[PDB]
Amino acid sequence: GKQKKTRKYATMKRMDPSALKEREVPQHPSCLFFQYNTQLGPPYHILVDTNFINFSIKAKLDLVQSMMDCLYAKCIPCITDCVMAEIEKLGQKYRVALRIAKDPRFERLPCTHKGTYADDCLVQRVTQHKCYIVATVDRDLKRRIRKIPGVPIMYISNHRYNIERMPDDYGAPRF
Amino acid sequence: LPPSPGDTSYYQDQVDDFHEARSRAALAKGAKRAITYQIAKNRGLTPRRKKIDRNPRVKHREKFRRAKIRRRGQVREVRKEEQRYSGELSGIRAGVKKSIKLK
Amino acid sequence: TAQKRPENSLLEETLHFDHAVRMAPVITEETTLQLEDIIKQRIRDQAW
Amino acid sequence: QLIKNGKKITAFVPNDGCLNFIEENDEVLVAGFGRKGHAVGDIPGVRFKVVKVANVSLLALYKGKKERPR
Amino acid sequence: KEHFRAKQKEEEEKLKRQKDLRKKLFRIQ
Amino acid sequence: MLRREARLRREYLYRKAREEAQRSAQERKERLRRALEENRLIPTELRREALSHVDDEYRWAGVEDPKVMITTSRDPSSRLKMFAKELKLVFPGAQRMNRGRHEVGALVRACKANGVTDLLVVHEHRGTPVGLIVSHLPFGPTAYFTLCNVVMRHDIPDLGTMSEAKPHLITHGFSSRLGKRVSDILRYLFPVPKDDSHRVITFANQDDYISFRHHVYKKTDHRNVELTEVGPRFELKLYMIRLGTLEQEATADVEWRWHPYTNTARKRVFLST
Amino acid sequence: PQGTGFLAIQSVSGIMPDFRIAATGVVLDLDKSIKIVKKLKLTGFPYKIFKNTSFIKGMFNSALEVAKFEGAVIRTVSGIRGQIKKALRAPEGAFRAS
Ligand SMILES: [Mg+2]
Ligand SMILES: [Mg+2]
Ligand SMILES: [Mg+2]
Ligand SMILES: [Mg+2]
Ligand SMILES: [Mg+2]
Ligand SMILES: [Zn+2]
Repeated sequence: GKQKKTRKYATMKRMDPSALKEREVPQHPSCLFFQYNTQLGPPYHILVDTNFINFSIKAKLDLVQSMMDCLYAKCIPCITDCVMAEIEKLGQKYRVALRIAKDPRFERLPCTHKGTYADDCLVQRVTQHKCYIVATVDRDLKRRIRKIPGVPIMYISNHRYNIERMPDDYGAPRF
Repeated sequence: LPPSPGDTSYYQDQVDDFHEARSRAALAKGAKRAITYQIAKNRGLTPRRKKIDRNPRVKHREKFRRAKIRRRGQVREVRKEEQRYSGELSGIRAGVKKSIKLK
Repeated sequence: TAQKRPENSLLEETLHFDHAVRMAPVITEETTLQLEDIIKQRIRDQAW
Repeated sequence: QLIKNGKKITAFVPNDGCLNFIEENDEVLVAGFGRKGHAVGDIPGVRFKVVKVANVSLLALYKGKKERPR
Repeated sequence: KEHFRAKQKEEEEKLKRQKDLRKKLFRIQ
Repeated sequence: MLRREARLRREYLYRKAREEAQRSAQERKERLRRALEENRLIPTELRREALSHVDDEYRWAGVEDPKVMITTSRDPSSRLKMFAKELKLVFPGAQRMNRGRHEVGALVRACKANGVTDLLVVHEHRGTPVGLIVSHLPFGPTAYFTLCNVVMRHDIPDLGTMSEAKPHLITHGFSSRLGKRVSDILRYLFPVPKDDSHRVITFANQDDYISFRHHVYKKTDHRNVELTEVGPRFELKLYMIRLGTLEQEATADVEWRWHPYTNTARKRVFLST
Repeated sequence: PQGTGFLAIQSVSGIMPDFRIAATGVVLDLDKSIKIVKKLKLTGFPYKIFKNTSFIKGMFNSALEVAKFEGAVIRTVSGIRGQIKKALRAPEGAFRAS
């Protein structure tokens, strides 16, 4: 369809000594013990990407239940305004994903950005706070997150959820 | 459009530039026989290792001690006011900004 | 060194050593005959 | 030359100086090599290595822990 | 200087297999 | 002419530099390609490296005859004066000039002013010629030779007089790129001959030693030709080529030089492949 | 015959506390000539220096000695490589080297 054609078109276009010395050097976060995140706690806040929701529907996986199976802990999925906007732009064909996203257990958090691009918004939140887990199946987004220290990545492998850089994985699939 | 008058290419072509670059680089450059301990334990050519490697528990103890030293470069350790405040004991830098921007 | 050795001792010792460069060629009649044969052929073929 | 089938193959000796322990017409044990790949400075197309001579491991002979029986 | 060398060592490791080395040399050719 | 000559030199060196760069690129591509096609092994140094044919100075060889000047070192010996006299007869149209208290740079400026194409200088040791320098005057290359086995016509009695006609040229044994470069310098010293000329001058390369032979042939009958050797006989060994004139040792670059202290210098040759 | 082992002892008489077997090996080859060689270095010192060319004394004691070794490869302790060129006249063994 031309929805497919417009999508591939969009993705193609996507790619003196007296003066005081001043410089912005952000401080290393105190939460991290080298590469280990100590303040990441058993209540996990997980930032869900838009394509993560759709592939969970294809794999017949409930969102909250499958995350609990992976971690054996209480998990709080989080939805940004950027991600919610992209689901709405998909249309009536993706109405099932839209209903799932508006779930009272989910955490609805605001964002005041310029633009709707949700990969940029999710990277910015990761840089600021270091308390989230990122759940996505997008490959280039996962490459960007891997450059940021102390942030685990949740993804779908076979018909189960999997986690990437988390020491307290416990009930996670083996290879 | 021609370049700026101060530029050397304003009055030099590629031939002059080739020769001047070479010249600039050159100028800028200027009754019982018991067996011995060696026989009893045929150690042979075994790599020599430090005494710390002998005990794995104390080897891990030194690794933790060094790791806290290396962490001091990244992050500042919390300390109490066990003496009356008398200054920083180092400089106060006024141009370095460590805050995290929220956007 | 030369002090420890007797006079002219190495002429009978037959030691082994390395020569630095290739020696100059020696001229003989056989080389002359071979070289003139090359000239004669090119005269016959008119190859200049 | 393998005793079982008579084929002639080329194998690696692990280290130079283990060649001194091996003589001609000796009996050696051969294992596979190179399924993972070939390192820098290794000749491609050789898929075997020498492990034992006279049922003694080459590392034990090299380290001076055992002597080769004749 | 040591930091610069260690970065190149990772690239040297990033093609240390025999087939990997022959891979680029056809590609650079 | 100080300003004009400097401009022509710079553009000549500029064009020469570009030609060398593009040829060096070809060798790196060629040597890299043949190595993998063999598939034998990859040298580690090869891994580190991977990760206007006609010479510019010889515009005017065919249009006009060359003009050759021959001189010697200061205070020449008796036999050196004979050798320079014989070389004049070998080269058609050559001239021989007395070297008095003439500065080397003063000779070059006079030769350039009067349109002399090439300049030859010969040295001697105990009355036997030992060195020869060939210079192409309009900022052409300078080649340095050493002489090995010199036999003069003056030594040989009752030879007579030579034909002095324009001779045919034979070049043999020069196969490498340097050998092609060397044979060009020797060949352009001579004018274009006639088809019916019976004078032959030969340059034969054998293990980096060049033999000079001079002959005249007569055809008594078909398929049989008789050779009578005339003229001087000597060997040449190149050891240096410089881009500038012989007034420019201290500034000219070295195109090629012989390195005898190299670990493999003994078993290597450069004029043949 | 080749391929037979052998054993080395220093003294069969007397008793010593230590291990008495000195060495072990195998027989490889039989011949009538040994062909074994030893390294011999002839040493000299410079006494007159002209840039690359230097005059060397002490290596030889006569002009006949230098003539036999003309063109031979020589080097310094520092690693600079050279060549023998000709024999001089005033010291009997001195020669010229580049
Ligand atoms: Mg996206
Ligand atoms: Mg223990
Ligand atoms: Mg005079
Ligand atoms: Mg003189
Ligand atoms: Mg005067
Ligand atoms: Zn946003």
